[PDB]
Amino acid sequence: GDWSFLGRLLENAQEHSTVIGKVWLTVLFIFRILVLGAAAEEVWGDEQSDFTCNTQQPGCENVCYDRAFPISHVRFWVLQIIFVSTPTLIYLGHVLHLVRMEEKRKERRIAGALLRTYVFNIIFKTLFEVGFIAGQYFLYGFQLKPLYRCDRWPCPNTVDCFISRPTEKTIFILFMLAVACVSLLLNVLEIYHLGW
Amino acid sequence: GDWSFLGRLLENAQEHSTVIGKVWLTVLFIFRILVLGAAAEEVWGDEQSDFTCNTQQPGCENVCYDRAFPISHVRFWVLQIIFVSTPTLIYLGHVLHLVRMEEKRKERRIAGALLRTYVFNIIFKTLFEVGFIAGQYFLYGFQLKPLYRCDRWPCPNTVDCFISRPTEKTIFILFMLAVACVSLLLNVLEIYHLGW
Amino acid sequence: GDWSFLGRLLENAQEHSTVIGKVWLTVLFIFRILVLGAAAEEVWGDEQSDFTCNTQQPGCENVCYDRAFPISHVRFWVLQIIFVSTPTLIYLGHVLHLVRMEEKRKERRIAGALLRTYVFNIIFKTLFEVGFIAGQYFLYGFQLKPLYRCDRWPCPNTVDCFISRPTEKTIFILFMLAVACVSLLLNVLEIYHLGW
Amino acid sequence: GDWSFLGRLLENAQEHSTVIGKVWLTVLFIFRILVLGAAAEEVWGDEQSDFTCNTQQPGCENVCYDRAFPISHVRFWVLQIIFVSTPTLIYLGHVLHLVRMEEKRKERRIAGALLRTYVFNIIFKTLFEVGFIAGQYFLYGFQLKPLYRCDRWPCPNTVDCFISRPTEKTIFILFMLAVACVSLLLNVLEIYHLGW
Amino acid sequence: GDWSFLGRLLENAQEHSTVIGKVWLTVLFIFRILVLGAAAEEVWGDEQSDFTCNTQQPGCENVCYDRAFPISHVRFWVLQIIFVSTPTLIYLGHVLHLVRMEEKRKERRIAGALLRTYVFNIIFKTLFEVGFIAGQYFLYGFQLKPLYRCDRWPCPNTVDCFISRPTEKTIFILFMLAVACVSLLLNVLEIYHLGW
Amino acid sequence: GDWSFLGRLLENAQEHSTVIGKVWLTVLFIFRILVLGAAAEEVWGDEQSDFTCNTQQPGCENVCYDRAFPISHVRFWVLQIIFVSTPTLIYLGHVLHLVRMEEKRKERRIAGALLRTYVFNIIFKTLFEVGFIAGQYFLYGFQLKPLYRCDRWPCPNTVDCFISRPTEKTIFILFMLAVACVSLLLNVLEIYHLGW
Repeated sequence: GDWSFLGRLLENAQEHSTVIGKVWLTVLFIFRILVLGAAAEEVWGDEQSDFTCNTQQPGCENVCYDRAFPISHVRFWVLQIIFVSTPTLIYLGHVLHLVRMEEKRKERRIAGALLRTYVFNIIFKTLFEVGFIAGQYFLYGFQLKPLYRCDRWPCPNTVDCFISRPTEKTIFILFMLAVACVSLLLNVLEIYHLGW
Repeated sequence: GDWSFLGRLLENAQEHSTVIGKVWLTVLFIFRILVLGAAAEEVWGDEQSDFTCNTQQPGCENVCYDRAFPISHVRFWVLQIIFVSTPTLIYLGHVLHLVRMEEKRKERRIAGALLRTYVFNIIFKTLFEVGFIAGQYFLYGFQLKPLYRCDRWPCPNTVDCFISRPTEKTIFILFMLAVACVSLLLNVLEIYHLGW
Repeated sequence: GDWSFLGRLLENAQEHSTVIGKVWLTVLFIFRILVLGAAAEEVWGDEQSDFTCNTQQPGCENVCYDRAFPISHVRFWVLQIIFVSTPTLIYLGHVLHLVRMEEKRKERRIAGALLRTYVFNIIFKTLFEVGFIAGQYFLYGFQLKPLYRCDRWPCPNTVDCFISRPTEKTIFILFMLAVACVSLLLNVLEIYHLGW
Repeated sequence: GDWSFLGRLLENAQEHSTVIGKVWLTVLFIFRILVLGAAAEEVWGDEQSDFTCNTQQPGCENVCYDRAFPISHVRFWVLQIIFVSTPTLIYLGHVLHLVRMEEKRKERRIAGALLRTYVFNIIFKTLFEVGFIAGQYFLYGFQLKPLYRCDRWPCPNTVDCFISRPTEKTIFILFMLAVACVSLLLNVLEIYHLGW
Repeated sequence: GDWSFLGRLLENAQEHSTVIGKVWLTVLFIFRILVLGAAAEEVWGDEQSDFTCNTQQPGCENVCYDRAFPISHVRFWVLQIIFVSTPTLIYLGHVLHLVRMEEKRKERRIAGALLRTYVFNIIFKTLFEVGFIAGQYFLYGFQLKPLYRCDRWPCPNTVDCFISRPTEKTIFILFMLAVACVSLLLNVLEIYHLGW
Repeated sequence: GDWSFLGRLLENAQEHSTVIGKVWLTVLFIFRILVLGAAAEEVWGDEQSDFTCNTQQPGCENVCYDRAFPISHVRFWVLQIIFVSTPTLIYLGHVLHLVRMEEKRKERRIAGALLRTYVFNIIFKTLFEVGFIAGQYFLYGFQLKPLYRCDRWPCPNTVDCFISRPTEKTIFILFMLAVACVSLLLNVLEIYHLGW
């Protein structure tokens, strides 16, 4: 995963953002992207190769892994990172557009319409963070149990399947939840600093 | 996959493009290339190694995987990215050619022929996006089912084969479809902003 | 693991830090991050693939590895690196904030509030280093024995499981402990140089 | 595969090349190098690991894969890329040599000998492209069939072996052929634009 | 293994070092780091996966590999590189400290204390090189034999285990020994050039 | 394998080298380093994993691979590249030393001693290229046969072992031989251009 281009754009957003916004971006880079690439990806590397079911039925392990893990937590976190970054890019684009328009007018910061877009950016960021949190909760909860009981065809009756690294995965699930909640708190602080 | 050179050329196109065009390029970088490299490639990594068939026939799994997946979705998306980028490079080359010709004439933006080429770029982009969408539909549909029934020689009679990660793959198929459709909408908006 | 962004921010902190602080950062880069990426990650690469249990029970090896290693040492060290870096980033952010405020005031180092934040940075760094050391001790100790005895369900009775590379892992555990203790000594020297 | 150095030299050639030459280089970068690294290498990754023969004879699969695939298509394409790039480097070296000689003479573009070398570059490029095309044809054709029949010792009698991903490989074979033919057309256009 | 940061610091040391010191650094980069990353790491890649023991005893191969190879040669060489680099960083830090102090004094090379630190750097470098050489000798010798006889529990009686690539590993062991001895000679030449 | 640092130093040598020397360096970068990293490394990737022997004897495959391949061709080529580069670095160091001495004298190209060192560089380059060629010949010849007959203990009597990819490996052996011989011819041309 090469996050270079998103990083380069979000550092530009850092130049035009509030101090709390700069904190939020630093959290995104260090506590989400960096952890994901240095720690979590490895943890989940053997998610299917080390997933085992007590059965001689061909195809059962495939369908049972798929049912247990419709989307890997790491993929979900990648999507979450991209969506919570997107409004920042929208605001930065509006910034660059107004700067280029100003340069043109000359040939021939946060107030006004730019402040309205900034605050909308903070709102959409908040809603997307909340949505991904709640989706993670309703899909997986905040804990991975070692045992998964599977009755999906072709599996005969109910089969016992065993997860790879349930405890380490639970640790990182809770870590990422905490980081997301810190991000929400930062957004709320941005909207209370702007309000005040 | 190293997209550095294409990125460097498309950022140049960003300098000479319309605001909606800049949005389109940002979508290309963040929602297609970045997702492909950070999420999808991994999902499809074990497409054949985890593909299983209920048979003792040597060679059956090979032919059945090949019939089920004549071209992996990720390869198709790579090709799609390159073709929908190509017209942008054509327009940028015409731009650079006219700039160098202007420098020469001095030694010894979007209107005129450059606007005609820009609009042709938007047209070919649209047609290629549509073509890849329709091709994906007629080849795979927009869903991967866990079970694939295969009767290709040497397989005896009909054999049951099981896909790796059908649900995660379906999620990303639909995600990439949505991103492609957003790109089409952006192209249409470019041609309506230029028209108006 | 791409530590580029954290490195780029901590080199900025190096520009605004004390000489002992510069030593601390150099230790972080060379004796923790570099070792982790060049040596330790490889050592732990086959932590589960080479973990073996004397049993025919499906799922036992999974649960036994998970119980023996709730979180891999390398993941723990990654987290430790990030948390002991975080206060440095806080102090650097306060620095940049005051510099930007000074530039603004002009339009329209370690003393004062900046020295208070610096010393708080050294305090939190110390507490986090100590906390990770003590956590490592209470979780794993400072030695990995080849034999792990496991009675976790589904394992029948008690099962003998064997670790991958116990001795090399012990060497690197003790190396990382020594590096952490050197870091603590450096922090103490920072607070005694500032006191004097 | 790190193509950085060749890229850096060919972009210099881009600075001193004709517009059609610039198109040719862009095709080389985007439709050959980028595809090879982002798509094809992966397709061929399991060329031998997923190659299967219906036999209990030790060593047969090795010799049969070797006979079927004396050189992998991807290696052949790497060589082709390097050889069709080489004349460009020769011309660029002559350019730099004349520029340095001019600087020396001062201390103490395409006409003349430089145009003769340019046209020889286009000729050798054409001949090498044609040679690699014809070699690919006589070695493999333009299609990979799933079944390979092998009678090489130690294989007893004739053995049935099955290819990995024959259809995807055929798609990329034909794609690379088309790209090579487009390159030939571009060379011919360079020599007709220079002639006219 | 990403040696970028250590390289960047040691090139700074190159700017402030003696000609023989520059030779030493070049040897470090080309004959130790580059070889380690381009050749040796691969040789040792399958050190445990290809290590085989003639036994049906679960866990024996694990304990026997661990006893034969308490620390892989490549990890040892990484540590050696870092420790023999460390004094160079100390000297460079003293250099930068004196330069910054000089700039401060202005606001408000090798002689003196800087020469004393340089010579201490050469001394510690020598002692660390010697220590790693002697440690390698007492741990492994300068040759890896194909056969390792193991009686460690759970192995029943004495078991015959076979090493991966003993001869290639011996070649690289002797190569790295020779490079270390060349480094020692260079240090001795530095101290004799400084003495004279 | 990261050749960045050697490349950066050899491009400096390119700035101070003869035109034929520049050709030699370009050959080194494009036809040796680039091929090695983009093509050959992959070919040899499964050298031991796909090496098979017709035996039930534990340890025989290990010893037989080791006897057949005491050092992999790719490792040998890496060493060859480094040694044939080394004299270039020596000459470049002498160049930089004289330039720094000139700057010092001012404070307080190829003729003279610099030409003597240049010609010695060409001589050592030639001798090392010849030595590696002859060593490759006496060790492996210029062809890898599929069958290797092995009688090394523990193998009972004589065992038949089969090589991975003998034909592709032979192709690349002959390619690298041809490239080395071209390099020798270039050296001879350097010494005849200097002589004349």
